[PDB]
Amino acid sequence: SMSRVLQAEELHEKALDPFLLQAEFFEIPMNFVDPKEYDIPGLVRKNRYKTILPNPHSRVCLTSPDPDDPLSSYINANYIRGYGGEEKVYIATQGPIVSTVADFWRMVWQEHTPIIVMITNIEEMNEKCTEYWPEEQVAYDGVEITVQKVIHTEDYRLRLISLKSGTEERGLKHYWFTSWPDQKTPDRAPPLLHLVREVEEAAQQEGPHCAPIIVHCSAGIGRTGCFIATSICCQQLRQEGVVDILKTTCQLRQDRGGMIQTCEQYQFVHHVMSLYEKQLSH
Repeated sequence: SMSRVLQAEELHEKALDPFLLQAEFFEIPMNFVDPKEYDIPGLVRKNRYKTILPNPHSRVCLTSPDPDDPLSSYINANYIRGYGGEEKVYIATQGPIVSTVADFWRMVWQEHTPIIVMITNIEEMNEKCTEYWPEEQVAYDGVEITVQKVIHTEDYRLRLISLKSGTEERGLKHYWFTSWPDQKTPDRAPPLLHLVREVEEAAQQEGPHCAPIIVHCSAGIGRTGCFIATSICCQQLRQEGVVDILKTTCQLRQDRGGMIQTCEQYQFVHHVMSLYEKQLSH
């Protein structure tokens, strides 16, 4: 872990120095997995991008439908540590593809996941995230998924969902964020900060030892890493009076290679934290 602790003043200027940001950012190792770490015929069919693989130490393993088949148990997903190193606060995962939608819902059920955060624009529902929820009701390898209600806000749609399986019913909140920016300029920061704050409140409503929150768009690393890094640093700012975006990004990369994929994404986290520091100081 590298570290660069930013106090208010330094955070605002840092966010506005793209030359220093890219210097810092491209020193951080990607920690991508060697594909020759998964010798598994057909694995590529389960992967949206053939060279974005889950690091093995942190990867989510499915215990269905056949735990004894290494392909049946594979999903492109990693457990992600939260603020302060807490284990399994999030799962970062690719947007499901046609052949992994049942696997995704299998992981939701197996992990008791209470919240999903989807950061894929309405425009990008082609080959970036396969619609994986129903209009009302659907079922996958044992799990009845029902959309009970759709709450529209300015920058996300929240689906309240029930999952029936045998005699168990569970709730699920699906946050579909709709305001991911093309240009990562500061005027695009407030909706992301809003989404982070709403999800944290939802997560705390689950009580002690919240099960993992699933976050995704397409590859499970870039926008996903921004959202988790921003969540982590918001806690850090509230708790410590500083942010350490570099150390947080390093933590994330240890959990899953490529987390926060582009320098524009890295600067955007800085804009968002700069905005929040300002909000807190007034």
